[PDB]
Amino acid sequence: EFRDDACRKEIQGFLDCAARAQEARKMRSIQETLLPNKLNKLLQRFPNKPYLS
Amino acid sequence: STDFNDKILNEPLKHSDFFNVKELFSVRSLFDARVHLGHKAGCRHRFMEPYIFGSRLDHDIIDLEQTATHLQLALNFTAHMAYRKGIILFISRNRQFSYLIENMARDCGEYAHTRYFRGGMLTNARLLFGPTVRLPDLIIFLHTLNNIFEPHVAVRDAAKMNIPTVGIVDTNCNPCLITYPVPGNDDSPLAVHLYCRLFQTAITRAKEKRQQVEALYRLQ
Ligand SMILES: [Mg+2]
Repeated sequence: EFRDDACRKEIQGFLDCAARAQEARKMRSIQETLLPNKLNKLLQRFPNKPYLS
Repeated sequence: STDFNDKILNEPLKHSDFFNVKELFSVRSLFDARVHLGHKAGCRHRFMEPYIFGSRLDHDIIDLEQTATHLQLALNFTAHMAYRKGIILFISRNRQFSYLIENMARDCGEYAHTRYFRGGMLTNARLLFGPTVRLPDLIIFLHTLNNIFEPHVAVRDAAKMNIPTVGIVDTNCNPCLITYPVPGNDDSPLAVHLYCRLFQTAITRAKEKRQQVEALYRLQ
């Protein structure tokens, strides 16, 4: 009947898991930040030459 | 003025090797410096085939006999220009040798441009530098390719502006527009050092001989 008093354990688990989800979002963002930018820099350094020179 | 010019400028033009550049090198010295090593056969350029001796295990070997002849011609031209007091500009985008080439230019009293060649340095020179600027009388390419394996735009611009170009052309280079190509290895430090030393020595010899001839003429 939605009485949290006797659902305390499950509610605490849910809250802790949500906090862990936010923490995981933060850590994943910082970890994401080879990167496409660096790889494009490398490819620019060594470009494909489909023509003559 | 007439006799001075006749005996100073035109006198050396009557001799096959007035500055004696052939003594500055031998095929053995070029070999020891590894001037004969080119790129893989896949990187080869169609216009560099006449100068390639062969292919040793998919690695091109530059004919050092042709290199010796071409280097003789290029060094003689450079010596004559330095004697005539023309501006000699050394161009190279090989960052491994930028510092060395700049030092060689400073020591020999000539100029160097080893940095990012901004568009118009030669074709737009009057606007960029000033209407009375004096463009180089000779451009010496220690590496005719830029840093993306394309010909240095200075080659095309020098051809446009009618500035003769000496140039070390590897097996993957395009010697079509280089006035004096010197087929050789432009990637080995030994080869680059030999080229720098040769051009420095030739230019210094030419300048000192110019001073000596001027003194001889003016003292009489
Ligand atoms: Mg090379």
